[PDB]
Amino acid sequence: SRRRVVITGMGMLSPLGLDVPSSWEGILAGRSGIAPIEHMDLSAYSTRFGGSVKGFNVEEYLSAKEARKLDLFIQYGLAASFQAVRDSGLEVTDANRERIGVSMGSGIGGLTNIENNCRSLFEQGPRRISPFFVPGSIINMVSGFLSIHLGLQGPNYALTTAQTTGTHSIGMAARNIAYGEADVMVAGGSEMAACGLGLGGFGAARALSTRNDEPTRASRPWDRDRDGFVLSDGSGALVLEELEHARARGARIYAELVGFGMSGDAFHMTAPPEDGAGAARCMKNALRDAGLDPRQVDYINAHGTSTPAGDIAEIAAVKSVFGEHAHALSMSSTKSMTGHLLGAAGAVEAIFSVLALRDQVAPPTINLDNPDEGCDLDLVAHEAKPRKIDVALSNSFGFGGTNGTLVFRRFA
Amino acid sequence: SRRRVVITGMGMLSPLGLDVPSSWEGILAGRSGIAPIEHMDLSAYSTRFGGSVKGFNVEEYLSAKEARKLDLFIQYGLAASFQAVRDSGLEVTDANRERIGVSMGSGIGGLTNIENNCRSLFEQGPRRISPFFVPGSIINMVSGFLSIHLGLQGPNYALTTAQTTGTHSIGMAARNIAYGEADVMVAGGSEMAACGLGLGGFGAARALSTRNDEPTRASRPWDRDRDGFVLSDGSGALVLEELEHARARGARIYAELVGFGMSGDAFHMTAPPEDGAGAARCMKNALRDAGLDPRQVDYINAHGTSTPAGDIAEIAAVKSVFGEHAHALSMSSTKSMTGHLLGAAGAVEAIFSVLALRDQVAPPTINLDNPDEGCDLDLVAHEAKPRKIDVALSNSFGFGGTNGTLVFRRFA
Ligand SMILES: C[C@H]1CCO[C@@H]1C(=O)Nc1cnns1
Repeated sequence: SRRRVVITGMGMLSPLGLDVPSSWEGILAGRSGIAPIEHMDLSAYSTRFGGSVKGFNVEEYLSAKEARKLDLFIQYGLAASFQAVRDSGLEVTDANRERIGVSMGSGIGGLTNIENNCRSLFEQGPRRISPFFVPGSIINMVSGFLSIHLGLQGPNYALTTAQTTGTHSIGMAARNIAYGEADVMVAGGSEMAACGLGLGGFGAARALSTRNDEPTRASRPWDRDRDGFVLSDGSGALVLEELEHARARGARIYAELVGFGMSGDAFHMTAPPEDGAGAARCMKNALRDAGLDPRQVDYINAHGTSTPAGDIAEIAAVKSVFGEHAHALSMSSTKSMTGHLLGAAGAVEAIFSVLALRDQVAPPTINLDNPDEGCDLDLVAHEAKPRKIDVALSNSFGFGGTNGTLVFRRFA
Repeated sequence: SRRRVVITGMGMLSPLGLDVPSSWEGILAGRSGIAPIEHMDLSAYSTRFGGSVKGFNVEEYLSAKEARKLDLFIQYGLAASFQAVRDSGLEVTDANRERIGVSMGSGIGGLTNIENNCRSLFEQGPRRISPFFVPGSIINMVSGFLSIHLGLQGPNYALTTAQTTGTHSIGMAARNIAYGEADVMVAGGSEMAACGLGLGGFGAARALSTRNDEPTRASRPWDRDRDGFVLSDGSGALVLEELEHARARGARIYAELVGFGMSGDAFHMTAPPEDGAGAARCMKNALRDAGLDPRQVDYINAHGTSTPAGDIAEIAAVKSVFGEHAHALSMSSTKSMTGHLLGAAGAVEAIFSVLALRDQVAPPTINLDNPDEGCDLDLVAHEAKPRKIDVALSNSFGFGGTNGTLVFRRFA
């Protein structure tokens, strides 16, 4: 048998806010976090906008000295992680520290740090590379530094599954608890790839919206005028906890994590198949994992990146999985507002899925002015929709055809 | 309920050979794969040698047209995975493709590729970044590309836990099979961090041996004259298989994976604790997971990186875990010959640990001329030691204080 896993703590940096409640306020108001990128000459780039974290103050979390050693993606990961642990009320002791672990991931990791040390290397040679280059850039250092700061001796690892990282991180952390490898996990992801290499690299593949005249309208999932995703920065962290452990200490429980699904498309390196067969197997895997019938699903936080082939694939996959219930559930893309946080996308979207359960509201898909051919589901166009939500899904479909689905249910 | 997991296939690129048997012959004969690096000018660097993969032909596996788009770490990952799958005898069909997944990891991933595209961005501009920069560089694309070429639709993911990556990838893939998430997994890791940023960054931290005048003698685990690790490239892949699934198809079984441990040190970003307390916790978890008396352990493939603090920490951990039996078992570091493959270290060493079981021989620790203070165990100095091996343990320890132990035993 399996132990039940609940959410007792959440943390976030997003383009909408420096914590969960500010971010969630933005989401329910349909506000965009997308804007031209500042303090960076993007003259030579086809995309000049994205979702930046605005007014982040790392000294709320770290000494200036410890922050100087760590890539922005690590700083953002630690910020969400510290918020989430604080939010949980959890007290680490010698009696429980071996039962508390971390799985914070990233899709792309330390590009900004890699960029600046490349500058040093090419200009002045290798003796100007920072001593903290490696440990300050590698993806497992959010898990590493958090475990050191809080004395966490439980399973300590990091996933990197591109745009699926946060969803897989939360899911596999839930498995650790369910099968008794840990009582508590801090799970999620962080990302900061709005450097030249990120904007340039995605730009070279012509994957990015180039709607530079109206950045806030760039991200328009399922709209006929969409022209690729918007690159965004930030982090999500959840405190995952065994139910009896949560009840014994009187924790506030936001919701229950009931289901986790994984699948591989085995199709293309960057493009999903048109019928979304892989996303369909992954959602079916997640519902079977949760012992739920597709009919019980009320809300889906779509991957919904605003790529032509991705958006249409997800519709095909929802209609395939849900049949005559596909129109009854509400499905929205909060990427319409946040843009695509890549490896942190699944983390902040799991948090939005949990908050949809708490507040009984489907977040909007903003900019959905002209649904495309066969995009005829309840996509929650323009404005938030209060409704009954007992069961919420969060999907992530990333490069390499790697898919994740989380299933959350109301707890009472 | 928890299923048993066996090894039915292995594959490798190492500094000692372009497959497993050629690499293993090198291990048993005490041959070094460490040499001055030829693929770049290192005159400005304080370390000018490492374990290069010699004479690698990507056209044994992939079209030149596809290989051109991929970092060497992905090429090396695919080579090893392809070897392991062929070696397994497994045939992928519509009946089983949903039950076969892949977990191939990396510590750093496509650093060469990111550096070269960084040079294009800085010298010319963003218009010269390869359209293949992202899918050709990010860590999850070994798993991605492998699933696309073989049609693997099972769990598809990648770990990045620095020098522990290979051990964690193999352990967590076993858990997937153990718990019914898959019946087959291709798991391990790949690394190619020998670019300017890699040799420069580890150099900046003064973590590397600078024995440039005698590179084959640089890697000297537990030797009093050791001065840091030797940086090495390559890949290890194993096919992990549910036992009854293996029995049902008449698979050749190399050995059984009976134990997996993880722990965090929660000590330091980069230094291990002198007492090996996190390594001891990790091995004890692994031995309890295997249902073993620690006196059943015959052979340990140590992390044994040839750092002053790392090597002594391991002795202390082994003495704390095994007490008087610490004097009866054999422990060696194959990093004495291969150098440190970082994220691939745990993958190649898991394979050496299985071959130690097949051939009943402890590989040597070469260059152990003057064992250091307290390094008084059977460290198999100089020469391979034929001996009874029923149970073999493989340890990895990484930046972030992240620990992994694998336990293998002979299968009857
Ligand atoms: C000893 C190894 C390497 C050369 O031949 C063997 C092999 O498996 N080759 C493969 C090619 N494609 N898939 S496997």
